[PDB]
Amino acid sequence: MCLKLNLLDHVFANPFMNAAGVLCSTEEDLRCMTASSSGALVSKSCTSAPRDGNPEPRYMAFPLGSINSMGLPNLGFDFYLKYASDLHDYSKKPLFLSISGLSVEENVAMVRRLAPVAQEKGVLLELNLSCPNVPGKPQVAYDFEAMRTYLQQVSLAYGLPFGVKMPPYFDIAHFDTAAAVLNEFPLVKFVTCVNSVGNGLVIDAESESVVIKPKQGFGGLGGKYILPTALANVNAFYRRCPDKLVFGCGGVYSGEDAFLHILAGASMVQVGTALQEEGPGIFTRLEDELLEIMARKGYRTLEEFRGRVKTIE
Amino acid sequence: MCLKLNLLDHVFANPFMNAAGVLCSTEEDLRCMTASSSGALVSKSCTSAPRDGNPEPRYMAFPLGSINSMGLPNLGFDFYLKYASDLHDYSKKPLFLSISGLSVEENVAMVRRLAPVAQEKGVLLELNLSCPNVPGKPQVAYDFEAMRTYLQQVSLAYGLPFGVKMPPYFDIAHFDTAAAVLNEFPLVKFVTCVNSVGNGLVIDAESESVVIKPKQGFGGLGGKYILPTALANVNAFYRRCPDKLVFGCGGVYSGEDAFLHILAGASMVQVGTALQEEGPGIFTRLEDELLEIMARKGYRTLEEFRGRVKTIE
Ligand SMILES: Cc1cc2nc3c(=O)[nH]c(=O)nc-3n(C[C@H](O)[C@H](O)[C@H](O)COP(=O)(O)O)c2cc1C
Ligand SMILES: Cc1cc2nc3c(=O)[nH]c(=O)nc-3n(C[C@H](O)[C@H](O)[C@H](O)COP(=O)(O)O)c2cc1C
Ligand SMILES: *C(/C=C/c1ccco1)=C1C(=O)NC(=O)NC1=O
Ligand SMILES: *C(/C=C/c1ccco1)=C1C(=O)NC(=O)NC1=O
Ligand SMILES: C[As](C)(=O)[O-]
Ligand SMILES: C[As](C)(=O)[O-]
Repeated sequence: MCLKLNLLDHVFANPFMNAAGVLCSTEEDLRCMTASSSGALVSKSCTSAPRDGNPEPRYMAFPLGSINSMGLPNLGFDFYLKYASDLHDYSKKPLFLSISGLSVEENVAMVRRLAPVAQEKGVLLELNLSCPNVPGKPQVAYDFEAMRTYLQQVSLAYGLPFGVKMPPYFDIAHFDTAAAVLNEFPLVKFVTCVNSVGNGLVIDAESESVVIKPKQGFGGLGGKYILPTALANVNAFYRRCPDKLVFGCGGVYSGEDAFLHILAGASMVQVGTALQEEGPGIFTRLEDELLEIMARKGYRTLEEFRGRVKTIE
Repeated sequence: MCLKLNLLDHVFANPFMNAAGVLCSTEEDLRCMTASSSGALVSKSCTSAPRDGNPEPRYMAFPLGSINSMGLPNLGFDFYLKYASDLHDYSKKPLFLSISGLSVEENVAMVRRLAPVAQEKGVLLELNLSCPNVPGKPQVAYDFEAMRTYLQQVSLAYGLPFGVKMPPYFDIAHFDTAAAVLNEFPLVKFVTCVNSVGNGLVIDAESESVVIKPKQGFGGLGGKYILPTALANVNAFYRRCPDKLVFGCGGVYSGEDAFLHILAGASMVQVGTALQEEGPGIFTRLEDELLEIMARKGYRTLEEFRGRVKTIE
C-alpha cells in the first residue's frame, strides 16, 4: 500500500511533515528534513530581520512532552526566502514557509516579497498567528479583531492561497468565532491546529526550580500532554470549515496518534516534540505504523477515514 | 514536621481536599470525604434546582488522565445548604460549598440564602466561574466583563469572604487581565486554579469513536495531561494576587505533585481525577509522600517553601 495526497495543487508521498520550529532553522536542518521520508517540510517561523531568540535553556523534554520558550530565533526572512527560491529541491517534496512578524505591517512586508517566489516555485505560506513566547506580543489569534486585521491585510498583499497556524482553543464559543473569522477569507486554504499549549510551567522537584530561563519558566507545551487538545481543535475546525483543509499538529508519537488526527479531520499531520526527541528517522516509523493500522482495519486510502470519527448515539 | 494550615479563620490538618465534583455529590459521598484523611472537602457545584446532568457515558479515565462532560448533575442547592446547615460535622474538617448558577441572577439568589449559614456555621463559598460543559453557556471567566459583573453582584449579595474556581488560561495578557479583575474584589479571598482544561477530545483508535456521549465527545481534561497548565496558573495568580490565597487543582497524583503545587504558591491542594480513580485512601498516601519529601529537604512546615519556586538568573 502507499498513499497519495493531492492537496493545494501539490502531490505528497505521505501526510507527514515536521512541525514549524523543529528541525528546520538552518540550511543543514532543511536539507535533513528534505532527505528524510517525510511527505513535506516547513521552515522555522521568521521575522523580517534575523534574531537570536530568548536566553538558554529554552527547550526541555520529558516523558510526557516538552516545554519551550524559544522566542525569536531565526535566520531572518531573507534566508528562508532564498532557501525557497534557490536551494530547495522541489522534486523531492513540497515546502511550506512559516512567517511570524511582530505586527501586521511586518507580515505584509514579507508576504509581498514571498508572492513572486510562491508564483514561480510553489512554496506554500503558513502564517503563524499563535506564538506564545514573545513578551508583550500575545497570541494574535486570541484577539479576534486583530486576527481579522492580519488576515485582511495579508490576503490583500499576498493574493495567493495560504494557511494559518492556530493556537488551541478551549471554549465552544471561541471555536465558533475563530472559525467564522477564518471563513471570511477564501485565500485561507488550510488551518494548522495546533501550536503549543501556551504558558505552561514545569517545575523540577529536586532543584525546586523552573526548567527554562525566559519568562520566569513559562513556555508552550507540546507532546503527550496536548494530544486531546489537538484532536479537539482539528475536529472543531474540520466541522466548521468545510471549504478548507485542516492540518493536525500536537501529540503525534506513533502511527496510531496520526490515525487519530486523520480520523478527527487532518489532511497533513505535523510532528514537533516527538521529532525533536527521536530525529528524522521517526518518519519511516510513523508511515510503517500508519500503514499497518490501515491494513488491519481494511482501509486502502486516507480518504476512507479522514474526518470519520464516530460520535455516540 | 507539620502539614497544618491556618487560613480563612479555619484550621486544616493538612492541605489536601477533593476537587469539586469528585466524591461529593450525595450525602454518602460527603460523609465518606469527611471520614477520610483529607484536610477539607468541597461539595459538588450546584444549581438552584436539582438536575440530572448529561447522558452516559460522561466521564472516562486513562493512564494520562480523564475527560468529562458531566454537565448539570447535582441534588440542587437546597440539599447542599441543608448539608452545610444540619448534617456536616465541622469538628472533623472545614467544608466548602461550590455553586454554579446559570446566570448571575441564579448565583445571586443562592448566595443570599447561603450567607446566614456561612455566618453561623463557617461553611466557605467556592464560586464556580469555569464549567466547560454547558452548551450555550461558555466559561464565564473567559469573558472578563461577565466575570466582573458576576463578582460585583455576588460580592454585594453575599457580603462575606468567598473564593472563585478559575478556568485555566494560556496567554500572559489573560493572566494579567484576570488577576486585575479579581483584585477589584476584596471579598475574593482565595482563587482555585484550575478547573478542567476545556473541550478536549479523546478518540479510541480501535472503535474509531469518541469515548463520552455529550457534545460530540468534547469534554474537560484532568489528570496528568494538565499538571504543567495547573502549575502555571497557580503561580501566575500567586504572583499577581499577593493579597489573596491560591488553591491548586490539577494533575495531583502524588506528594511530589502536591509539593510542586505548593512551591508554585498553593495553600490548599485539590485532587480530582486521581481521587476519582483511586478513592479516598489517596489522602493518606499523599500526606505520607509529601512528609517524605519535606523530611529529605529539611522542611518543617508548608510555609517554608510555599511560593518559593526558583527562576533561572
Ligand atoms: C523547539 C520548538 C520550536 C517551535 N517553534 C515554532 C515556530 O517557529 N513556529 C510555529 O508555528 N510553531 C513552533 N513550535 C510549535 C510546534 O510547531 C507545534 O505546534 C507544537 O510543538 C505542538 O506539536 P507537538 O505536540 O508535536 O510538539 C515550536 C515547537 C518546539 C517544540
Ligand atoms: C467527574 C468530574 C466532575 C467535576 N465536576 C466539577 C464541578 O462540579 N465543579 C467544579 O468546580 N469542577 C468540577 N470538576 C473539575 C475538577 O474540580 C478539577 O478542577 C479538574 O478535574 C482538574 O483536577 P484534576 O487534574 O485533579 O482532575 C469536575 C471534574 C471531574 C473529573
Ligand atoms: C514563537 C514563534 C517565534 C518566532 C520567532 C521568529 C518568528 O516566530 C513560537 C511558536 O510559534 N510556538 C512555539 O511553541 N514556540 C515558539 O517560540
Ligand atoms: C460543570 C459544572 C457543572 C455544574 C453542575 C451544577 C452546577 O454546575 C463542570 C465543571 O465545572 N468542571 C468540570 O470538569 N466538569 C463540569 O461538567
Ligand atoms: C533546531 As536545530 C538548528 O538546533 O536542529
Ligand atoms: C540510539 As536510538 C534510542 O536513536 O535507537
